[PDB]
Amino acid sequence: GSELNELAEFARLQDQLDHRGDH
Amino acid sequence: GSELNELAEFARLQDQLDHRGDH
Amino acid sequence: GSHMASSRQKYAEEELEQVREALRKAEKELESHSSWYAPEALQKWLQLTHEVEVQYYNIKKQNAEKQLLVAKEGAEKIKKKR
Amino acid sequence: GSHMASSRQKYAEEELEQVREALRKAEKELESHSSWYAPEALQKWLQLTHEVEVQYYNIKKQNAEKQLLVAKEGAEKIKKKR
Repeated sequence: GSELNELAEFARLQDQLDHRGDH
Repeated sequence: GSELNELAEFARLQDQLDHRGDH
Repeated sequence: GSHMASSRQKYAEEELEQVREALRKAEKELESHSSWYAPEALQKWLQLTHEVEVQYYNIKKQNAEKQLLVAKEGAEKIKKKR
Repeated sequence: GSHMASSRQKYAEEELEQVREALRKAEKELESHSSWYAPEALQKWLQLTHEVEVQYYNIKKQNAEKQLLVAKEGAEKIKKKR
């Protein structure tokens, strides 16, 4: 997984972990 | 020099090395 | 929760996919077309493409790292789920 | 040679820089907005962003390597310069 890929996954998971919305 | 960076420089140099135009 | 909301920023899909094809098409035809004119145009073209390429890249890198830290803190303070 | 030419594909600069700001703005507001709705929209958004991201990425990777080989051959056959 490339730099963008990995951080996509990491940041997306993290963002939703806080800002999931319908959590 | 990231993947896109390095290949930018490499491919650009190469492309112009062939397709320089006003060579 | 609202599964369908009034997402007005969803335009991004249009923008990104179109620019993917538009700009990559421009790149390829430009590198093909360059043989017709002076390489300064290619230098500028490649400079601009790469400039912006590294820009969006960097922007989201910076944002992503911030997000990682912010959202980590937030998540561990609210509840960190999976 | 022609330094100034009727490059009509030069729109790419408008496209890429606008999408840089537009799409990264969309991304950031989206990841900020996601808390208002269901995370499926974020999933879709991130899927689309990343899909296209890896798409343009891959396209130019493919093209670039082709270009490397093609232009190498060409340059060594015509006259490689610096």
